[PDB]
Amino acid sequence: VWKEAKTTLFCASDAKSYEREVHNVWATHACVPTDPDPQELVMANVTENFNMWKNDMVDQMHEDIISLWDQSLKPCVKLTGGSTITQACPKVSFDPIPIHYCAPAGYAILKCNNKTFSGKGPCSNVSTVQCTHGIRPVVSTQLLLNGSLAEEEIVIRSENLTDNAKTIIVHLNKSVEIECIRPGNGDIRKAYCKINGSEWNETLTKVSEKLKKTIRFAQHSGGDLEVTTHSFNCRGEFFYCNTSELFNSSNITLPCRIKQIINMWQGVGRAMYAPPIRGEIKCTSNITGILLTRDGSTEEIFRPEGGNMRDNWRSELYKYKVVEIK
Repeated sequence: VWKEAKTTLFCASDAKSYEREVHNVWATHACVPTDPDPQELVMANVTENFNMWKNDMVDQMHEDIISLWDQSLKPCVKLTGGSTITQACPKVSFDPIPIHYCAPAGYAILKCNNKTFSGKGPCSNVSTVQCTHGIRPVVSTQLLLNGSLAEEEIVIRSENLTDNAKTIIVHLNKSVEIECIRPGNGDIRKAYCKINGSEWNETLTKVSEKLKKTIRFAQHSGGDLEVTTHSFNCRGEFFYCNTSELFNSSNITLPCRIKQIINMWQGVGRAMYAPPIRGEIKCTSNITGILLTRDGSTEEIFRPEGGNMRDNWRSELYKYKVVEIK
């Protein structure tokens, strides 16, 4: 007998007590080494009701990473509301690392073995673990990076498809590489997003299938820049790649443009960071997940959305839930 209770979690990662990475410095300040000998137990004939949207593990990690950025990525001017603060703004290395989240002394986590889990509901094959797997803190909009591929057919997940206002998260059964560069030699704020087109006319051809009326794709309706485009951080620079060519009626490239005036995803307010450093700034990370929205005719319209950042973690913590072992 058990019960779905909530408590204070803790992180576990292959942190390093020397490196100058933003993560590898904080992820060793309030985090622990990854437990070398894992222990999973395959529960037979066991079913449990998971949920990713009303989950707390999401809100746990979401808050822990906001703290990370509010004490690492220091903006030259942090502006929120009336009051204002302006401090130092140096450039540091920036590459996300595996952050296993583990359960404290007295509790446990359940890892749904069922690969085709709908994100919210019963799990046919349930197992249990002590900690999560290698989870890289990917902060972005429209697209998800460096994540984990879906083992089975393309999986869709929603909180309430009754409402078209609730975001939709997608996983994939094969990865597609993205390449956003910044030539190391005029105009600094300019970038190029490269994608193998042949591996794209497949990985979206397959998507609209599981999506099955008729399917139509378009660019974001209209919101803040960070949402209506692809916002992500590369070595410390906030890239913004125009996703217009992807959603039209090979070797697909995109006109990305580095900014400094970002609209903070943490809460409210904007921030200005120091201009990009000279040199080829090309971050290469895999594509694993997608965030969209539904428009509320014979067609159904789907627009990419960055909305709340909590979904970006909800795509990696969906098959987990906290329980107090009786």
